[PDB]
Amino acid sequence: QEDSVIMNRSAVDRGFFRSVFYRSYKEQESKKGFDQEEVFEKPTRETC
Amino acid sequence: TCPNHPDAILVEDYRAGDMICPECGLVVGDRVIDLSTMIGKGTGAASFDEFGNSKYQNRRTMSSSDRAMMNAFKEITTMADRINLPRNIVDRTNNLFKQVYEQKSLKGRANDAIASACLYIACRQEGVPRTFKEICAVSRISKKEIGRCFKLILKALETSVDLITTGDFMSRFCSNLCLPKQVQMAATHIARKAVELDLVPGRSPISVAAAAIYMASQASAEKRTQKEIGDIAGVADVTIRQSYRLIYPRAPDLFPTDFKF
Amino acid sequence: MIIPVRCFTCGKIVGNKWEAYLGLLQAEYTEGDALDALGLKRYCCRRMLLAHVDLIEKLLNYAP
Ligand SMILES: [Zn+2]
Ligand SMILES: [Zn+2]
Repeated sequence: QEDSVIMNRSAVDRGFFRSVFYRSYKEQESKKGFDQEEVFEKPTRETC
Repeated sequence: TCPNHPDAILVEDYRAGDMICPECGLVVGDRVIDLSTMIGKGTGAASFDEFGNSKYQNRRTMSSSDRAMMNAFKEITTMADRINLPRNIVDRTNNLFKQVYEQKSLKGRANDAIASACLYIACRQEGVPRTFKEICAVSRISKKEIGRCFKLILKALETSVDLITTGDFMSRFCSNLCLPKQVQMAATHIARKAVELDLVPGRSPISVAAAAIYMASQASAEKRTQKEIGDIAGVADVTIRQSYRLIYPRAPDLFPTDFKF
Repeated sequence: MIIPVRCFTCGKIVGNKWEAYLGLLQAEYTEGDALDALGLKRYCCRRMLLAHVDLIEKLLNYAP
């Protein structure tokens, strides 16, 4: 009611309107500055 | 800073908004958190004087040293854009210039000389060195002054730079001469073999690099004249003939395994 | 992107019926007779085979 849709669960299980959502996250190593470099490394809790 | 727990680090919860203890869960601190101006042009005419001039304008004092650094950075950007350098080398050049300018030892030389010297240092330190003549082409400064300034920068700022090898210039020379990948590999192999086998005592790496270019050029369908080699390398045609006539014996040994002669 | 394994509505297998359907289009048959030669009686499976795009053939052109 009021502009809504009943959907077939079995159809959706069979691939009806199934889709994927790619998101991309971008990061660069901006070593500009005197000593403000950010090298790509696994950060352990000892340093950092 | 957790009570009842001396020497306890607090996990900062940027989602829950608290500072939380990994032994008992108390919270210290109720919540977590997280120079100049320009005077523009007047809109209304009520700010204009009888002679105009709007009576309100930017004084732009900003010290002398900051003005000098700004002009130097402008010169560095417009110099590095001419040979199309990536901005990492530009930022490294700015870093070296700021360290030199705050070192306070090179006031007696033109800022443009320190600028081009820092450009040469930054080009050296990224493993993609340019020749002195290439910097001199895009700079208003002679090779003598840039050499002396480079000598004073290395003496004063106390750093070490890697010695140039021939293989660094090979890709730029071949690509700017529009030569394919096989010519690149053959010329690089020729240059490195001529360096290691010792045919060229004390010869400049730029001369033997252009000699390896002439090697790879005068063996295939495409051929490059001495004048073009001197145009792209900056070494004189006499220096190319000197390197030619001194590298010409033992030619097949310098070549790689396959080249399609 | 590729032919579905099952019809969304009923559940009849239509994954194996794509290639042969294309063969029946290569054998100068009409699409209705090509569907009727496969046993796709209900119009849901006729919707499946008749209105499908083989975009995977487009994707295969690019290098892996
Ligand atoms: Zn605690
Ligand atoms: Zn069906």
